[PDB]
Amino acid sequence: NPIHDRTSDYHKYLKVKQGDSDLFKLTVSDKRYIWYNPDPKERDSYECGEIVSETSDSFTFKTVDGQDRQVKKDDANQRNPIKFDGVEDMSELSYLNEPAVFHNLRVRYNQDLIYTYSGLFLVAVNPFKRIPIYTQEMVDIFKGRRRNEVAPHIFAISDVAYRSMLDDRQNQSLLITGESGAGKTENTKKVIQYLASVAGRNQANGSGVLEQQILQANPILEAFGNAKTTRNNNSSRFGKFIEIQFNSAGFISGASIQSYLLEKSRVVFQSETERNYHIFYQLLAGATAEEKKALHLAGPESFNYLNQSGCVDIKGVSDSEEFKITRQAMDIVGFSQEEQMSIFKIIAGILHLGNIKFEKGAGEGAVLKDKTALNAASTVFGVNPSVLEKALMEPRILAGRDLVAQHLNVEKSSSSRDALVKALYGRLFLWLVKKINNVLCQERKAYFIGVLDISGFEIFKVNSFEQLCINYTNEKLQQFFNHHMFKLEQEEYLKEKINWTFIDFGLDSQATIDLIDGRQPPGILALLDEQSVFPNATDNTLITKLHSHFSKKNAKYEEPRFSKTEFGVTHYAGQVMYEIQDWLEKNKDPLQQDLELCFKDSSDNVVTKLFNDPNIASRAKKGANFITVAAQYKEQLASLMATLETTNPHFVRCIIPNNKQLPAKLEDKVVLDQLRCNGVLEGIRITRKGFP
Ligand SMILES: [Mg+2]
Repeated sequence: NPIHDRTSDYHKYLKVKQGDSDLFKLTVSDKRYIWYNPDPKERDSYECGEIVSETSDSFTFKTVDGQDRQVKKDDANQRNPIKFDGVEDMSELSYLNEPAVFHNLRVRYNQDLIYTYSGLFLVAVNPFKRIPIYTQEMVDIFKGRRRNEVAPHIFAISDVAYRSMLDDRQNQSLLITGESGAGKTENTKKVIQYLASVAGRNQANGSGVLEQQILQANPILEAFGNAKTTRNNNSSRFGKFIEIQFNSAGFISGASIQSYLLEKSRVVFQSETERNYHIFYQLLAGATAEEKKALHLAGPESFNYLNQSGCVDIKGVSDSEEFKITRQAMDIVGFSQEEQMSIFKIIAGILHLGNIKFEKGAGEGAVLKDKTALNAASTVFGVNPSVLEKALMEPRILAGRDLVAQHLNVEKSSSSRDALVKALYGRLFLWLVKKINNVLCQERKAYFIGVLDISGFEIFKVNSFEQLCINYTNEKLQQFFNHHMFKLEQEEYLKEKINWTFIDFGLDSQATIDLIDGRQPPGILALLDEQSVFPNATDNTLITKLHSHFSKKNAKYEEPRFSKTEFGVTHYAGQVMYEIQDWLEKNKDPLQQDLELCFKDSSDNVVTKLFNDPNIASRAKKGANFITVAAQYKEQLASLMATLETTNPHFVRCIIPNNKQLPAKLEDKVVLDQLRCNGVLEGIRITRKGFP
């Protein structure tokens, strides 16, 4: 049993190192310690001090320099017996408090133990380096093993959900929380590898045909769905709910991917030092000189969609290599060779579209002096350049019932070009996901385990509509933790009359949630939608309206005095200032119909499907108008949350060590902020003072 063999890799990489004769002596000491703040200003910077004396209501302890300090016993953060240092489940700690909890995660983290239980759920501190704890060898250890029987691991909570699914015959869900960069996607890939292995077929041929395809779907979506942001070199710029499906027997019958809220503005814009989607750099770097020639490609610095941020490389990543990986994954999944080259036709097409330079004509209307990029794009898309040209600068609209040809100025033409690009990319992504799902959908399930991997809470210097939707989602996920851990739990206790005193854990994001998606009174998304369908609305009337409804009326809202285009939302993870520029158009998400009539005619079999498939090209109507991005998203989310509620949820709290993407650098302020807003200690408390 490698578990019991102190020389195994299991003990080496997943267990706390044996202490020595000098640590034993410290461990049996009778002295008592307290966590304190040398600088009261810096409440998260702690030092250890020895308790030197005590009165009935206080402790007197010695600081590190040597000074003596008094504190009330009620405000004292006592240090646990150091035999607790490194303990695998912090519900076992005698003193549950912020420095004690952080300290324990520190001790474990200092020896590359990134997993720690926190009562009913798992905590995972991002190591920002590789640790050899996800081999098939490690997988096999956790099989069938009970949580208390093995060390904290993501494999272990995965196992627990599996058994619970088989024993209770109830669908399960793995909810992995975290801010951007914390580790949600890595752990997500782990849950699936472990479910695929312990539950994959095992005698010939299928066994990990399906299983392997399930596996190969992620690298597909990461190349198209992930990019470098200032907070994570592999940021997930779309959310996903993965259904891993099983039969009554417990074998994998299939899997389903639901995608959410792809950041299509990334394709046309990138803040400084960020990148566009990985796929763009992979192609330009991984294509043969031949395809390079067929797709009229050249270096990233030659494309407008790629040469603005000042970054085209990710340290330690080789795009040309990831290109090979994406391709092999598409082959496994089943992307025909014709389909694959259409896909990069779209990718190269998008790049040429971005190179189009609109100029002012004699009139205020725009002209296209150089048709080079126009013709190149037309060429790879399989569309008529002059139709596309007219569609871009002179689109036709209805004025009443009349048919009026417009002539957009430079600005408008560029925005329209950008709209095309974003529709192409987003429809493509939706198509890739559709195609994957056919492949993994080949049998009615009896049960499933759902893994939720969303875009995590983020803050940039500039926060737009995309970030509101991201942070609102993160706020609902946190509320789902609150609900289940504290609310649903005590509701039983009071229900089953065990006597029982209700406790308020002070965790509730409802006011923030309501401020955003409230219907009556109307919240931010609702006012947005209103303005969005108001013929005379501007970004300026929108913010004014927001201020009018919430400023000095909603406790979670702030009208800043330093700007007239931003508003602050107080989220669980902190206050975020949002810039109102472009929200109306972002919400409306418009595309000129002449553009679509121009692509519906393409000769490419992939492109044609992006503009004729009702499931990709059609838009629901909210009466006289098309549904908005906001109304649509709010609807897709509510459905996900309703589905979650019909599962047994397992929470993994992912935690970022610092804001630098660095290993071996656990910063207390950063970590403690997360522990607080995540509700980790409260989580341990409910578990301890309760009846699970
Ligand atoms: Mg991610």
